[PDB]
Amino acid sequence: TSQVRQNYHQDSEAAINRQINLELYASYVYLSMSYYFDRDDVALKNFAKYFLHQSHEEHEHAHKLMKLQNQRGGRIFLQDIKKPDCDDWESGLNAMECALHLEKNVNQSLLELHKLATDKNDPHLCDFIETHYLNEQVKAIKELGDHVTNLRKMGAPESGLAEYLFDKHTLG
Amino acid sequence: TSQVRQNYHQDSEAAINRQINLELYASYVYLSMSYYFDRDDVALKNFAKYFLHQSHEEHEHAHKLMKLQNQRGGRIFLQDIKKPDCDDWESGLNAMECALHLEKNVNQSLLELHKLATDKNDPHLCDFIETHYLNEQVKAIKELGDHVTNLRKMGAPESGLAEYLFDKHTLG
Amino acid sequence: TSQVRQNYHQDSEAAINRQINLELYASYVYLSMSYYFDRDDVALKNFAKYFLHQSHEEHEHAHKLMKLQNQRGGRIFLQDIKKPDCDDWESGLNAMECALHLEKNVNQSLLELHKLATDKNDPHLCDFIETHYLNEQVKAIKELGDHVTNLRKMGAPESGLAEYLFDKHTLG
Amino acid sequence: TSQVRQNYHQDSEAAINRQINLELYASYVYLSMSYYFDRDDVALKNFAKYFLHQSHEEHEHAHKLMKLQNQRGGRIFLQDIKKPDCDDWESGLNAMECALHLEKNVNQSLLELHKLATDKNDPHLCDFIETHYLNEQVKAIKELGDHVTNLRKMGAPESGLAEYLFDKHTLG
Amino acid sequence: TSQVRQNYHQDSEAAINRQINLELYASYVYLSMSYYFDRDDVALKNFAKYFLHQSHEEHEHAHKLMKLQNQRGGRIFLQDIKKPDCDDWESGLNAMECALHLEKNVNQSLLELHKLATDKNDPHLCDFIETHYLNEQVKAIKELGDHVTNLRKMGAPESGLAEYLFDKHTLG
Amino acid sequence: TSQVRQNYHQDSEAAINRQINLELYASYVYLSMSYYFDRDDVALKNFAKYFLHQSHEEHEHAHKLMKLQNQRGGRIFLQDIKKPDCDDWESGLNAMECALHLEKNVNQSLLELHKLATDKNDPHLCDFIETHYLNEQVKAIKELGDHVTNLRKMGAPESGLAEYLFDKHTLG
Ligand SMILES: [Fe+3]
Ligand SMILES: [Fe+3]
Ligand SMILES: [Fe+3]
Ligand SMILES: [Fe+3]
Ligand SMILES: [Fe+3]
Ligand SMILES: [Fe+3]
Ligand SMILES: [Fe+3]
Ligand SMILES: [Fe+3]
Ligand SMILES: [Fe+3]
Ligand SMILES: [Fe+3]
Ligand SMILES: [Fe+3]
Ligand SMILES: [Fe+3]
Repeated sequence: TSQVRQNYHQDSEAAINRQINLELYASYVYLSMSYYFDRDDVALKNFAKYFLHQSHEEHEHAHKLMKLQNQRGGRIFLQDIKKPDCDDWESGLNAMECALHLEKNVNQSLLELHKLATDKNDPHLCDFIETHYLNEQVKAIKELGDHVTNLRKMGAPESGLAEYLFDKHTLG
Repeated sequence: TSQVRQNYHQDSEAAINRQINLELYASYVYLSMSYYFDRDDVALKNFAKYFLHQSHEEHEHAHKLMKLQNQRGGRIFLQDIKKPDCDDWESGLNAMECALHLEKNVNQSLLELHKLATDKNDPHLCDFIETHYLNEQVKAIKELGDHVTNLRKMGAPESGLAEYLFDKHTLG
Repeated sequence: TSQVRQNYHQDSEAAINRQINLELYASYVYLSMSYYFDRDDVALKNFAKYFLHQSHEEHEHAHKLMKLQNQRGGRIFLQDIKKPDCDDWESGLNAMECALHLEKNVNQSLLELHKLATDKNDPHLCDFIETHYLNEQVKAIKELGDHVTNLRKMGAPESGLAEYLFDKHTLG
Repeated sequence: TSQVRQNYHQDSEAAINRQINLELYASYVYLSMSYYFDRDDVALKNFAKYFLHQSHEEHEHAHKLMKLQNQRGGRIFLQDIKKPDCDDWESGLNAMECALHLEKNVNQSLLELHKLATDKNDPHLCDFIETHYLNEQVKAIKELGDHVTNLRKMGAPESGLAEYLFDKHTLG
Repeated sequence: TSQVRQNYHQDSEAAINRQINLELYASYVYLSMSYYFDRDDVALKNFAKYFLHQSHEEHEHAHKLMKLQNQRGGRIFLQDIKKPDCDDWESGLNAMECALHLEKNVNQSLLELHKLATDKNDPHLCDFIETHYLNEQVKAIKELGDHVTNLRKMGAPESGLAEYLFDKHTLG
Repeated sequence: TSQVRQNYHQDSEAAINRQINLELYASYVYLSMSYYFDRDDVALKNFAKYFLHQSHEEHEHAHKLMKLQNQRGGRIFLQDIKKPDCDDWESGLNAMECALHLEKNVNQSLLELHKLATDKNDPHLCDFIETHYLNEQVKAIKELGDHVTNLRKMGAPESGLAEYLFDKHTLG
């Protein structure tokens, strides 16, 4: 056992590894979206920039989880990062909706992780989750919901002008 | 009687208290509007910012009236601040129209207050109203009328693109 | 249901609305106190400044709660803001004691809110309360207790010199 | 009872006093270590500096706990600060291992304190512990584990060159 | 077909997609190494920093390849990013040797890509590879060879002092 | 024997260890006083600040004595730091009188130490005491005497206004 390990349950360690994989997968999905909007037949540059920034943030989250795993004496076990569900995201609105769904899935995973940590009486893990992930997820979900609402009201995806103007004014 | 009270009629004091309550109520209505536009299913951030600023200004007006009440030797009697008429303001255009109606109501109350002060031969109160409230109300009414006209001409509330672009370009 | 709503119980939403009303009421009470000390027959300017700052802070707390309600997909339902219990607060010491009682009531409401959020397994709400409200309430209660102790030891409210010197040296 | 006391159990107060004594004892142990490495027959100046800084930090932790005790209306009851277990710490590696053991003991005490606060439904105390002590303890334990690992791999304590170079390069 | 596609063979597009996957896999391997050296029982911080920087650079290479794919009218097809071959890299020297092997594999893949582009008479692709990847790979291979040589000469991996001093002086 | 030891008698070493314990005890007493005045039912913040500064200075004195012990080749032997005589110091005036008594006790111990060093013909120890401790003690005793005189003349401890004004004007 690790010399620094204290009040760190094996189930918590396994759940942390699963969360690391999930964050990496989310980063990969965002990368796919970003370079979808970089295509010459899509050409929505600020959508691409937004999703690239999201990918970078997801990577940062994964990094922080790995650092936590090392801090508590757990051992990182990396797994395959599955490819995203789609290659063609079909519109800015569809990409935003998919991102909202992904963020809610990540939030649900984090909530299950917090429940596990509470059941295992690991207050440090609970505080780590609350401080670094829960509010970030809530803010991200709210922002994506706002984006989806605005895109729908402007007339997307049928109205290409709507997505162009949202690209310029909101994401620009 | 207050040692500083001079040429301050009881009717003027009561009307000032009523005006204080009205200004607080207007601030509360603007707060309700602002956080209506902060909703994820509305998501018009500059509308929310505009109405929050209006709420802040109404609060300042109430504060100034209370300071006047103390200056003249009157006694402040606070009353319940009634909740706004609506929880859902249904659109940017509807909110702007409601704000215009509210500002005209406040202006009418201020005009009645000025008439009372003139009838009571209280030139300090008349000058206070004219200097601090009447022109501010006229400017606010003109601005809200301009906003309503522009929103109607752009196609609001049916055209969501109209409200989005007004949010960005005029209120932004 | 709101597209952003996740792990947000209806009971939590209702309790948040009640807390919003309570914070607004506390701001209104502090406003009443502040302008009581602005009276010509009281004339304790730093007491007025202190209570005005407290009113502003309570308003900020209410605003933050409304923002949280929107973030989680809940719906804000505003209610009447009841007028404060007293128009005449009768002394600096009495006002400080009333403020201490009010802050302890708000703290108890926040503790009940935290208990509800814990029972509903809403870690984001629990963390929000702990991060933004609990320590602020503890600090405010401690500060008001210190003020009350100092005023009592100096001889307030019978000794007007005590309240004058406390106004100058502590609140100044 | 204290006028500011609210939702503060007597058991929590007693546990806080015990934790204050433990933090003071840890500071005293670190002081002993630091001045052990200041000896002419040991002469590892950066080891002494490191342990002096640790003693200072432990003192800060004790101070923060006493401030918390006063904030919540509890009463501080100081006890004797027992002398450290050893006068001669025998090596840099042995001192680091003893510091790791001490930090893990302090962490276990803090975890028991958090469990008690959770059982007593004192969310402010739980948040205080999580925000100010748990992550600091985890980081300290990880750092001491890293130091112990590096010292062991370099050949300490038999290799004096190892401790000299660790003194210069890591602690310097 | 893409409106911007010109002199871009399908085989080149497929090879570019394979290279993108390879660069992502290399970044993932470097990430695994970096957090291996962050472990409390390894504790070689500059090794971790070095491999984290390498992971970041590999990610940048992948990004540049995806940008090229979009520029030429090709379509990005992402695949699973396989997990690294090892979880425990067993030493700084072993990690450096594995990194050298990985970089030589990437270089061989790039050379095959250049051969394919030359066979397909795609001078833009050839120039892209030469300008952005070939010299970077040569420099990386030379640097890793230097690191391996120095670690072997210092006595690694048996001599822990060797790896500590290399961590401090070369990677620091 | 230590390689640096020269003209350092064992009795001097023992007396230095006793003085180290006494300085630590004085720091602990001052800490107790400081946090007594931080209580919500005492609330004399500048008294608390003054006694905290005194505790810090006593700690510095202890540190300097330990450094001297190491410089001369003596060996530091730490003992238990006894808890202060009182938990409740009952007033600012009583705390000041107790501090005066404590400082005079420390001064008497230092004078006995100087007498011992003179009897042992250790001029370095005598000069150390004279340069670093004797004048500091005289100044501290004079300052505490001035504080006690002023508090008594102002009407403390019966007059709470006296202690409040002394807190503000002298200790502020
Ligand atoms: Fe990325
Ligand atoms: Fe994430
Ligand atoms: Fe407002
Ligand atoms: Fe107004
Ligand atoms: Fe206010
Ligand atoms: Fe509040
Ligand atoms: Fe210290
Ligand atoms: Fe500590
Ligand atoms: Fe990376
Ligand atoms: Fe590469
Ligand atoms: Fe101290
Ligand atoms: Fe001293």
